[PDB]
Amino acid sequence: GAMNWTVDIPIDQLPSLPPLPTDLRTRLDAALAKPAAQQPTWPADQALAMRTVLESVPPVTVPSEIVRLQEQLAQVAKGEAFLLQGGDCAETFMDNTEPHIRGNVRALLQMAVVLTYGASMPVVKVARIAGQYAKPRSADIDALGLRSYRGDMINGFAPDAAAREHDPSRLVRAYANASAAMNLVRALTSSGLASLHLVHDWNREFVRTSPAGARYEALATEIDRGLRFMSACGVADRNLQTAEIYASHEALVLDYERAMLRLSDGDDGEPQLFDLSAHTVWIGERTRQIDGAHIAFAQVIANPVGVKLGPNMTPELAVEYVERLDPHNKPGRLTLVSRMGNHKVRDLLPPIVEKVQATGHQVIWQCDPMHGNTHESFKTRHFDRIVDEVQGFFEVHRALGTHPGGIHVEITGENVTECLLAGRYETACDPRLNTQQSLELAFLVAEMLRD
Amino acid sequence: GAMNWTVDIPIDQLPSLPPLPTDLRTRLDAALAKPAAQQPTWPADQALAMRTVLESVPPVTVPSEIVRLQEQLAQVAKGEAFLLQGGDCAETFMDNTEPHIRGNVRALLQMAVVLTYGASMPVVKVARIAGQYAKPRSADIDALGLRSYRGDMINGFAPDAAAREHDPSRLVRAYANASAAMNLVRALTSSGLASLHLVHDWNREFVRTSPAGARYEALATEIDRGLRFMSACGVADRNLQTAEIYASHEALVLDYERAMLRLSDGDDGEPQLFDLSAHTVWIGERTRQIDGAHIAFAQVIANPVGVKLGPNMTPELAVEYVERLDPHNKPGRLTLVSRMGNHKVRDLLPPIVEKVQATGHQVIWQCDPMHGNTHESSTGFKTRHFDRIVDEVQGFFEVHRALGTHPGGIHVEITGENVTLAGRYETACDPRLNTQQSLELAFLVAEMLRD
Ligand SMILES: [Mn+2]
Ligand SMILES: [Mn+2]
Repeated sequence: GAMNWTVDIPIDQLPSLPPLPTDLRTRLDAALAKPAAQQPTWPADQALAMRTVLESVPPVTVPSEIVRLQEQLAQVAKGEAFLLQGGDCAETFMDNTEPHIRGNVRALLQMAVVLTYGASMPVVKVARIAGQYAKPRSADIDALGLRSYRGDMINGFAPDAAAREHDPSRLVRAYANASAAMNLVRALTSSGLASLHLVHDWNREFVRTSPAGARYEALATEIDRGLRFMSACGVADRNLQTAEIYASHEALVLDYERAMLRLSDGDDGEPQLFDLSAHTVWIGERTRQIDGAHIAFAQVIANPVGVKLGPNMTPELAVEYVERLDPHNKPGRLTLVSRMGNHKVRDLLPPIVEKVQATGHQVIWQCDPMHGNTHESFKTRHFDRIVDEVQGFFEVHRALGTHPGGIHVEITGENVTECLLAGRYETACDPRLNTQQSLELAFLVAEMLRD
Repeated sequence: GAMNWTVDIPIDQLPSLPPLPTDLRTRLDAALAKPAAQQPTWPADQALAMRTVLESVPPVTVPSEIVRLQEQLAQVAKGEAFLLQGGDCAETFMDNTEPHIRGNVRALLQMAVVLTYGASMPVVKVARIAGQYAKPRSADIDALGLRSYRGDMINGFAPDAAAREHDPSRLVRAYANASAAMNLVRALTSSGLASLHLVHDWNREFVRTSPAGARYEALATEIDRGLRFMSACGVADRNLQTAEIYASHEALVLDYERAMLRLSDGDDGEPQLFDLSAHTVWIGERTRQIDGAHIAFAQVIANPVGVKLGPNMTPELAVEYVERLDPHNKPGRLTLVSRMGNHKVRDLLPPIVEKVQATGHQVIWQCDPMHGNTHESSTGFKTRHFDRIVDEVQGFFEVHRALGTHPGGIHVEITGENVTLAGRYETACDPRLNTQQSLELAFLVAEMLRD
């Protein structure tokens, strides 16, 4: 109650949920019985109580949006669209506010106009938002001797032991934060925030008040003339696609993902399991065990999925991911997310690309220039290394004649640090690019797209 | 806990955003110094703490949707559109589920297409949803000798004393539920659920399987032919609209409404206070004291508002509402909601309408045939006669026809489930018309609209 600073929710006399088709039950249980890395260590009975609450809430997303996303991603996979994915490294309940969310929505719309122009093709916009509340860790004890912070879905950022304990009630606070943020992203994307003219006036402000501004002025002016041309031709906002921003996060906490599963109706074909906590999810580098629960869970859901591929990836293993995760040969169903470091991508990526291409499957190739790039000191990342990874990624694909399909970026609408610091280091986890650096990267990637 | 079948969800105490401007807060404080009827009895310190939580959460609606609704309501006020408002008498946390929300959304869209055809003008769709969690009560002790149930925002439905205490942790729980429901209504209304052709196929199934189906066959077939005609003229899905369903509830719990106040960004007109817990709200019969806090709160917010007018209403008091609540003469800013009873509306409404018309202001005249037509059945249950409901609407139309004024809308309490007289009594409050009856009523009101 208010006196205890808690919301009390009775679980009993809640039930009556329709059973899954027998095969889906069997497969889902088989998937979840496999070993699972990076899971919270909280009690099974408390976890179950939280899942029962979540099994009956309104979903974050609906199946029809997910099949629409799959159709748009199929275009990307065929070389006819580009994927922009970006947002907070880790969302926090603390920053889950209208200014912060609007900041991320705007930054992503800004980047998308620039990339659409540079690419001369549609850009699919996927935010890391409305559920990016869990993060894997190498070590279970951090530099201070505390149990590691694993994101607000699991424990608290505060540096004391009680705050670090794994708290299954965070599954429910994660959901409430997620749907509040998704609700606002839907409102914002059908407001005037999404009109291209407005979005690009922001980019022109960036060009004035920026040290590298002169570098980007020509392209910003070219884009502005392209937009004014559109209107001169009689194209008004009403004659356009309303902005669609999709929600994604790493599918890490299987207690959360399984509780957000819903069965589709009879208007696809056969009923299918959709993870309705997001439109698309990805499986990270530490949870991608080929026979682990995460890959297997991914095989059971209908959502598009991604898999992060680090420097230790082989062509053979990459092909096994494709055959397990895209077994019906559905373009767009699978994204392979390269995160290799700028010093390694030119050498390690081509043989992987060649092998997968040879299978006849059409994956999206997406560059994650964040997580292969890092250095000692504050966790931080050089902008030039990030740019250079995306650059080498484009070189790999140009040489093979394959599609450089997208980028996956960690960013904020906030004027933060990390780009070389103590001034406003604000992240709950990894170094982002601030507003400015994100935008600068879009411009630079637009140039690689024109080339 | 484990012994209890209850889970306690901690409410995160998070950093506050900047406060609302001092001048608007000074105005609000003066308004809320007025006495307020029907308020929860929870302590001021708990109420304050809960409000503070809610001052920084993402809003449920945004200012631009509210100004859009205002524009569409101005059309209603001018006799060029029709207002449909409907949904649960009281939403509960327990029934705030995908199936129940989808069923109410469908019912409203179904009713809307029938009334649009009958009216030959646009219908504005306002759901009683995403916040209808508080009800007034005439006594504080119910028939079981317990403190009265006042809605899930205030206390619990369960017939036990602990549940009936007023706990302002329910403010936060209400917010999370409202957000999640609004999220789902946005998703549903840009899915194929919204498609006119799909919607009316439900209407045709209703005609096939209902008794007295043959009474509505002709209009249903007529409407079908109207849709096939527009499709034959090349009109496809995307030339129509996106379905817009707005959220409304009674502004009852001022701690909730005031915590949800936000300042607009000033990119439109100048910055002002909007209640972003909903698009529009109304003030009920028990809380409309001309000098009370509810009417004063309504003066300060930019949202469109309604006031329920019962049988004791005088033409002079009605004019006072117009002067307080539409001082600037903005058509459709105020809706006067007539709930007189079917035996009283023909006599009591005309002098109210005449006097208000004489002001020069353009209110929306909306008929609420529910809260004047309640009784209790011989077999215990609180009920309402369908025929009496129809006749009040009938009477409301006759008053407007005779005056040359616009019968502007209906306000109805309904569900998408097949509810009843002891078989399926499930409301938590007043007897909703079921799916079928609310639909049937739309057919009947369409015929009154054609006349
Ligand atoms: Mn990261
Ligand atoms: Mn009622």
